[PDB]
Amino acid sequence: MVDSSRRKWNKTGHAVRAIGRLSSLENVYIKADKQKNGIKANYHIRHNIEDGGVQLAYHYQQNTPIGDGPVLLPDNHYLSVQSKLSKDPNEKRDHMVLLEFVTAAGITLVSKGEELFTGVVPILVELDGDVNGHKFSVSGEGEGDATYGKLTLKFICTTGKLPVPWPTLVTTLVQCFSRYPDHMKQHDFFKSAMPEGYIQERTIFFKDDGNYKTRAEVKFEGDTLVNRIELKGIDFKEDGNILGHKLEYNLPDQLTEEQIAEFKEAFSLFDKDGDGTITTKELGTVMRSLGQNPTEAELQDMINEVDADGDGTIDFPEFLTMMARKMKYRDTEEEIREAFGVFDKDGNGYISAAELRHVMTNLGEKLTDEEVDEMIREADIDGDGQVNYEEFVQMMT
Ligand SMILES: [Ca+2]
Ligand SMILES: [Ca+2]
Ligand SMILES: [Ca+2]
Ligand SMILES: [Ca+2]
Ligand code: NA
Repeated sequence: MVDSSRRKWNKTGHAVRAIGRLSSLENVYIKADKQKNGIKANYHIRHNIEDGGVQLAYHYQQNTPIGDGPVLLPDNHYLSVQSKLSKDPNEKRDHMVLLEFVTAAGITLVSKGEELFTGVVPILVELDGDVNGHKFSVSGEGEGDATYGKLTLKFICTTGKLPVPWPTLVTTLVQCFSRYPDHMKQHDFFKSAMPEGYIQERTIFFKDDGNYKTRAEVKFEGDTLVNRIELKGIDFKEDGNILGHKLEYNLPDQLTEEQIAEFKEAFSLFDKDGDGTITTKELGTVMRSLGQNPTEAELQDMINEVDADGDGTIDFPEFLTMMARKMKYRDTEEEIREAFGVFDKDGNGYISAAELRHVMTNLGEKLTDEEVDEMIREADIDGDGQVNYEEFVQMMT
């Protein structure tokens, strides 16, 4: 009864959420910058806020070769990055342990500098920072293995306490370790600039707060890949998320079997032929039943956003990965309102039973005019017989 309702809901909410993810740009987007003989990159990072929503950090980036040698200017593509932050239980100093996995994708189905990345390469990181006049240094060390896009670093704040959250420095503190697939080796700018290296420059805008400006030199010093950085931060709020340390350090590396099974149920609403992959046709069917009407091109681009193997379809594991990440890094209010907007057909700020029934039956759920009410009940905080925004928020967690 309650069970069925709760279950029928998760499936819908998850499907809507999947469309939200597929309509978003969460990767690192790289483009050639012929005028500078380099590349540009653009992306955003989500920083979960302790007991709250999410902090956005909008990154603009340029990389320029230090040397005169030829480099590879890529076609447009992306890097997909997975990071984990941890603490060294024996470390007394303010520190961060970082693991990253970085892979290039985005282009559907080898430079001299790449030979320097065939095995495990030692890394040294040095940063000097100044944020609102609060100065600091970080040293880090570790190793990278481009064969797997793997890197592991440990950083120490050598000046005492870091005056900003460690997660805000992850992107600043070696994309040369990215795994490029065989068909995309001609688009690896980073390794092509080695050993002489490149300059990596960023402006990072933390929404509703200040911005970082960074300049780094990434180059070999003997056998070690070194990342030397300068960071300047201005316009930060003294009691904002950054200077006020209001950001979460790490997420459970967890995700229960029950959450995974919920993802699988949602997957199966898109994979209508049961073949274990989602096609543009399947994707378009679901979107249209939700009242959208994307073109073929939009459908291919939505799939391409999460298509790890470049086959043109969202395979079962690609979808699982995408959902896991959508649940770990929180949504903006604008994104939750878009999702709400799918159900709220008249746009009055209230999901009626008639609206919900419309959405469900459109998605091809066989539900009773009683199961429909049963669903509203579960979500209805204030007992008005409808679902408002704050109530939707709850229904989506
Ligand atoms: Ca299928
Ligand atoms: Ca695929
Ligand atoms: Ca409405
Ligand atoms: Ca209500
Ligand atoms: Na603001």
